[PDB]
Amino acid sequence: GAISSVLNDILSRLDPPEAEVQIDRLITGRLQSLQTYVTQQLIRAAEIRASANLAATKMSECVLGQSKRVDFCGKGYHLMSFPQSAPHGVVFLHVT
Amino acid sequence: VSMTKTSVDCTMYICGDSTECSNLLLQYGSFCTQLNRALTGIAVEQDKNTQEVFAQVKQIYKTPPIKDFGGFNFSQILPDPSKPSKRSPIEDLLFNKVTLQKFNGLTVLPPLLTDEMIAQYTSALLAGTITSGWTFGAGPALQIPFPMQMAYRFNGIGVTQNVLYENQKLIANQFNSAIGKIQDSLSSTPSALGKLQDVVNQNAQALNTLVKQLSSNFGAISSVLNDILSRLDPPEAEVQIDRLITGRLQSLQTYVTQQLIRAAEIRASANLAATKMSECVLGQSKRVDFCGKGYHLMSFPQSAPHGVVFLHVT
Amino acid sequence: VSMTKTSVDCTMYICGDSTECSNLLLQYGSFCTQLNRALTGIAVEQDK
Amino acid sequence: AYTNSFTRGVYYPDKVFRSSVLHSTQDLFLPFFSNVTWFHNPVLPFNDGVYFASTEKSNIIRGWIFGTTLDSKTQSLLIVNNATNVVIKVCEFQFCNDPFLSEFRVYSSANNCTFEYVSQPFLKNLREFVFKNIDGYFKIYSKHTPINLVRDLPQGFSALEPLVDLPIGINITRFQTLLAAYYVGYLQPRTFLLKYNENGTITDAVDCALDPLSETKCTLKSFTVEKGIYQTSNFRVQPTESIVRFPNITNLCPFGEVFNATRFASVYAWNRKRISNCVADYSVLYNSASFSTFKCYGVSPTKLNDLCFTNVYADSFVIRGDEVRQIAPGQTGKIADYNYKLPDDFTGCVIA
Amino acid sequence: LVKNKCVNFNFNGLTGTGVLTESNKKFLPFQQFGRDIADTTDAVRDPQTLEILDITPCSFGGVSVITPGTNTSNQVAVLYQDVNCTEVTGSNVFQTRAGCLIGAEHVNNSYECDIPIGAGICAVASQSIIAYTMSLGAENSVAYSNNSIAIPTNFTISVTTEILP
Amino acid sequence: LVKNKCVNFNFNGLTGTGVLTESNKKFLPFQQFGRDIADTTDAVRDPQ
Amino acid sequence: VQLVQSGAEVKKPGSSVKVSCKTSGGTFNSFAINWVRQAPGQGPEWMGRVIPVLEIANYAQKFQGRITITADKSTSTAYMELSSLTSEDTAIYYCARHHIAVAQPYFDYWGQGTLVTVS
Amino acid sequence: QSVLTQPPSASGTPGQRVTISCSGSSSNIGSNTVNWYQHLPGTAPKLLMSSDDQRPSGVPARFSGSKSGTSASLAISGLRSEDEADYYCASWDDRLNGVVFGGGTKLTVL
Ligand SMILES: *[C@@H]1O[C@H](CO[C@@H]2O[C@@H](C)[C@@H](O)[C@@H](O)[C@@H]2O)[C@@H](O[C@@H]2O[C@H](CO)[C@@H](O[C@@H]3O[C@H](CO)[C@@H](O)[C@H](O)[C@@H]3O)[C@H](O)[C@H]2NC(C)=O)[C@H](O)[C@H]1NC(C)=O
Ligand SMILES: *[C@@H]1O[C@H](CO)[C@@H](O[C@@H]2O[C@H](CO)[C@@H](O)[C@H](O)[C@H]2NC(C)=O)[C@H](O)[C@H]1NC(C)=O
Ligand SMILES: *[C@@H]1O[C@H](CO)[C@@H](O[C@@H]2O[C@H](CO)[C@@H](O)[C@H](O)[C@H]2NC(C)=O)[C@H](O)[C@H]1NC(C)=O
Ligand SMILES: *[C@@H]1O[C@H](CO)[C@@H](O[C@@H]2O[C@H](CO)[C@@H](O)[C@H](O)[C@H]2NC(C)=O)[C@H](O)[C@H]1NC(C)=O
Ligand SMILES: *[C@@H]1O[C@H](CO)[C@@H](O[C@@H]2O[C@H](CO)[C@@H](O)[C@H](O)[C@H]2NC(C)=O)[C@H](O)[C@H]1NC(C)=O
Ligand SMILES: *[C@@H]1O[C@H](CO)[C@@H](O)[C@H](O)[C@H]1NC(C)=O
Ligand SMILES: *[C@@H]1O[C@H](CO)[C@@H](O)[C@H](O)[C@H]1NC(C)=O
Ligand SMILES: *[C@@H]1O[C@H](CO)[C@@H](O)[C@H](O)[C@H]1NC(C)=O
Ligand SMILES: *[C@@H]1O[C@H](CO)[C@@H](O)[C@H](O)[C@H]1NC(C)=O
Ligand SMILES: *[C@@H]1O[C@H](CO)[C@@H](O)[C@H](O)[C@H]1NC(C)=O
Repeated sequence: GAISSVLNDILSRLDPPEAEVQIDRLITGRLQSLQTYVTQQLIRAAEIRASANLAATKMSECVLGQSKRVDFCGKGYHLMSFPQSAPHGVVFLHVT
Repeated sequence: VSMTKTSVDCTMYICGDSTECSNLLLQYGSFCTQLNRALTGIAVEQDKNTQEVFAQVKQIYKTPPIKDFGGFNFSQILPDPSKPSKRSPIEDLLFNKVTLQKFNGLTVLPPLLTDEMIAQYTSALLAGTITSGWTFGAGPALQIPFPMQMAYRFNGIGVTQNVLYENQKLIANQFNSAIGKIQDSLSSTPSALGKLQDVVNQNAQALNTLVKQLSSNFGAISSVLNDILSRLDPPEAEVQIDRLITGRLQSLQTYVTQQLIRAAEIRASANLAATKMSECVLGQSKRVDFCGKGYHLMSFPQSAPHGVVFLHVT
Repeated sequence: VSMTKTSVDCTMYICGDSTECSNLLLQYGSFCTQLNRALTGIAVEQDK
Repeated sequence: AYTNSFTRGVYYPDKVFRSSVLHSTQDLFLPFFSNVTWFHNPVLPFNDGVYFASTEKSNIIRGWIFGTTLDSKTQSLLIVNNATNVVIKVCEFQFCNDPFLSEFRVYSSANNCTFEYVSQPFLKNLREFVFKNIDGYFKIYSKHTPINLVRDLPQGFSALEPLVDLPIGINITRFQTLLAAYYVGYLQPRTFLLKYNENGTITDAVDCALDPLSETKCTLKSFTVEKGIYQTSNFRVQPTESIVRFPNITNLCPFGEVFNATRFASVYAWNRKRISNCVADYSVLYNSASFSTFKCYGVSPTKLNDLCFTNVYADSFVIRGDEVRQIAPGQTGKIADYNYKLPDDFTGCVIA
Repeated sequence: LVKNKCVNFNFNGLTGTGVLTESNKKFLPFQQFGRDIADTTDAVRDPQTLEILDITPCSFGGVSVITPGTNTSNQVAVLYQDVNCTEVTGSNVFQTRAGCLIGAEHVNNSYECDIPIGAGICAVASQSIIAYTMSLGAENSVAYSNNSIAIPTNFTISVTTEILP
Repeated sequence: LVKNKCVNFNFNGLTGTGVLTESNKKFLPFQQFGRDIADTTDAVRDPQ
Repeated sequence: VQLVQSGAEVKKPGSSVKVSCKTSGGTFNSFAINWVRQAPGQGPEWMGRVIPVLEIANYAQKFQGRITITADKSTSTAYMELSSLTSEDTAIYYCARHHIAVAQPYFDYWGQGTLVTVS
Repeated sequence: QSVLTQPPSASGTPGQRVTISCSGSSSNIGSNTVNWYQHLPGTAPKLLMSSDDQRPSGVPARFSGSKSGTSASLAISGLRSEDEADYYCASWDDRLNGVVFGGGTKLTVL
């Protein structure tokens, strides 16, 4: 709603008593946009954390031992697994 | 397991069928598109939950026509061919105990899997467990007599199989009596299904508040958009219009945020249901109190509106 | 396992003991009732 | 006579350099496979923009005329051309009925003229022009290309560069050509997907909304679309007819009996007459020049003729000297505090 | 006044758009108009003739495009979500509970689901786009008896991959 | 004009702060400034 | 979809030959049809195209009034006939389709081709 | 004669990369895009490369194209036996008001 998005161009043409009203609209608009970005990041971080906890449980109960609980370490009767790294993740090779 | 797939169009909601307001809305950038992504995201995720929990069998199994199961009575959980819909008596009772307009920009999408298909998947799982034990989970279905199957499940909890054969008649009578009691309890004790009724109530309350917010003024001379636009000249109306746009946009943003958190709790429950199904229905769990109190023997799944019901035998 | 069960009254916080402000607050509808409901919900599950 | 307008008529929308990117933009472009009127001249509408084009072998076409009435009653563009000095003079020239300027014509008896600018000259050679008027700027885009033994639009794609951005700021409503074939087309608001290669010189374009397959292509910004379901637009039914319903009543309100009263009341004891069950025609009071000021609060003065009210009261009194301005909502002073006080949410107008 | 069509009406300054139809709501002599839970008109009383006209918003909805893929054909089907076929490529029209589907031919025999549409219906084969009820998998039965057991005589070793962020 | 230091410049009404260096981007004769992805000025053409 | 052409033809110089290229149902309207040949020991050459929904045709400048391309909507078949056949006209003829909402032509799917021999 | 000139023959070794070129004039290549087609005798050709920097849907990540000035080139990585075919470059011509095709090259894998 401001006359221009560039803060220096409006401040350079309007007098202080009226420029404060126009600037207040830009301050309020940009601050509300920043709050939305932060909120969505807090929810998205919680999803990755739940996934990371599951990965730690599989590694301990599949790579280091042998799991008797069905379908936790792939289809079939579990024998062994091999971890491999990948960008931002881990890949498991399950032998059944 | 799931909740209703709602979707709201920000533009029709905020600036209903008025071009004059829409031109001002375009000055707010991407607000009308980051919200459409979030609501679309939840609707798609609801179908993944149902598919992972029920679609665990590659083939449709069928029970034999002769119910020679050694004296065991399963007539209360198998489908009744005489009904217009192949549901069992207990699950039919659940659909008769839980009870569940045209707006502007508010629509409700239907689920991908109809109730008929969900009922058909549970029949396949129950018929499989009776005729082949756990072998159909690992690979091909290998038939085994049902009394011999039950002898192995006793062996799994440290009781030698010789206990079963001499007491086979006593065990069968106790199982049939225990099953008969279950229907009377669900038909007579209310609140038993409160865990499923609560999800429906919470979603209905959120939509009622969102619609009611359209009657608020937020400081403008009038709550109805057409009467302010119809009396004031464009050069003066922009201030009165700006108040309504800001107030309605803030209300919609609150609704979307509450749904993202609420969707996460149901997802955790759906993941637990899939874990229980794999380690309780398809196999036998040694995990204490994971599949009910007592030493677990075997389980039966049953469908319900927006959920699943497990009968644990201990 | 748990955290402190706090609760905030939306009307006393925003407007306090002043009737003049309350009449303006009524123009925003249910914003307070929606906040009191949310805080009650969390406080109850902490005991479960 | 008609011919089919080929893939011609694409121009650079913004003077901004871009590289290796597919950019989707909305502006007034000439629709593909449109007709365009062929002439072998009469006055044609200008509407929102013209894709003027002509082919020739010599310099027979020498100018253009733009305006509204072309009778010195409004300002009119007279962009005209000659062998080496193109002259633009937007002034209220009085033009003849059929201008055909070895001597001079139609631009005779120019009372006064307000603008002159000089540029380098414009005109087997095909000459394309685009004329658009945006927020007070007459923009001309053009490109010259070697045509061959073809008797129509030469097929293929070529983008048009900008040439002038003259700040004239007039309407322009109608157009006419001067002295013999032309391709007049009209622009419409359509969205195009524009492909910039790497130095920025548009290499391809896809016209969206042409067909269902083309809409999916623009939405994904790709020339190949993978298997699936895509959401591309929103259907909305438009209304078919308007219905106006009003109460059955022909009585006229006695506005003459309030404004022309023999004696008005004092401000300390003002009169309040109630007017009801009548038709109030306010257009005479609005147009009447006898009022010194006419400030309306609450409603705009020109739509008050359509709206309806349950009752109206006319409070008439005389005030002399200063403070006359104090009759307004939320005002302070001796008059507003002790004589006549208006409510905070008063909806109406004060005339004096 | 014209009935049963989406019109932009003006009743003594009250404006809006909708279909005007007959109603059976018995207004009492003292009330003139009723309003919804939202600040908008649900029904109204006509002037001059004193009658009750119902206002129902005219139909609208999203448009989705069904396409098979650049490896097969340029024929496509368009789905109009939550709208009836009794209002507007124009080949065949099939009414479903997901909306009105235009361009796909209905084939009675079922197959495995490929492109999901919704409400149990999925949808290139036999030179045309087809729509059908999805199959849940191959039907088979196990030879159950009270004195027969099957024992496997051989085995195979398989490898699977699980990816987690 | 001062090169290789962050300076507060004004080119024909386009304002900003940054370090000015030479570039090898061949602009077409009619274009004056180029912008990268997400609306940000990356280069500008000097007058004179 | 697919494009199906007529069988091989054997003709005498001085005669006329007509070759058709039958397509699917939706391949008309918003689609053009192009004709391409390939002489033995030579590169491919373009001839012309027709837009069925507009019934407007274009021809190569080298074929001065010798080629005419027509199409009908009722049967959904396009036709090519060439006059004054000579020895150097022996080649393999293709029919290929174009999408109409693209400025610069790019052939997507090609037919199997037909062989015309002259002697 | 074909307006666009291409080398009649080209060869490459298995496992390595090979470059093919297509040269024209300012009237066709310098003002318009190029397209690359793969042809096998007895079968219909296919679209490998469209709008001279844009890859189609089907072909896998390996074939890459580039255009510079009046010359264009195609790069093949991970060369394998089935790549044996003919390759053609084509582009619109403004002067002839029609499409012009290249002469074609035989690629041979040793
Ligand atoms: C974008 O522009 C660059 C810059 O080149 C300059 O601008 C162009 C618009 C043309 O007018 C060019 O003539 C002009 O120099 C182009 O890069 C340049 O391409 C040319 C043409 O290939 C290169 O010149 C050639 O170089 C070879 C090898 O030395 C010589 O054998 C030739 O005789 C010829 O001189 C030139 O080196 C190159 N500039 C570099 C690499 O810095 C670019 O091609 C153009 N983009 C296009 C056309 O898509
Ligand atoms: C009050 O009196 C004035 C003056 O007589 C009336 O206005 C005149 O109306 C006649 C008839 O339309 C015109 O011919 C005159 O030119 C008008 N004169 C002026 C000065 O307005 C007016 O109609 C009367 N009634 C009101 C003002 O309500
Ligand atoms: C169990 O299955 C395996 C694999 O299916 C059989 O091994 C194959 O035996 C045949 C006959 O000697 C060989 O030609 C194959 O090469 C073997 N497969 C492999 C992977 O080596 C095995 O014979 C089967 N067991 C029995 C008892 O027949
Ligand atoms: C801007 O004006 C200056 C001063 O008139 C021009 O300066 C000349 O630049 C040329 C460049 O080739 C030099 O050869 C001359 O010696 C300079 N001085 C004079 C007096 O001509 C400058 O060229 C102008 N810039 C532009 C872009 O026109
Ligand atoms: C277009 O090119 C080929 C030609 O059909 C497609 O190949 C098929 O792709 C599907 C989906 O991946 C596979 O299930 C088939 O097995 C493939 N068939 C063959 C013969 O390769 C290709 O998929 C298409 N392009 C893309 C990007 O999918
Ligand atoms: C199982 O119990 C039901 C209960 O009524 C009975 O009708 C049925 O005959 C029983 N089945 C067998 C095989 O005894
Ligand atoms: C020209 O327009 C008319 C009607 O506007 C219609 O026939 C078609 O759009 C065009 N005609 C031709 C022959 O292209
Ligand atoms: C073009 O018109 C201008 C304006 O009068 C004139 O000065 C000039 O001589 C003309 N040029 C020619 C070549 O006639
Ligand atoms: C000429 O003078 C008139 C005064 O009658 C004025 O209105 C006009 O703006 C002036 N300029 C032109 C170009 O007519
Ligand atoms: C308008 O005129 C009709 C005459 O048929 C009359 O019945 C009706 O009551 C009138 N409307 C009024 C008085 O509001």
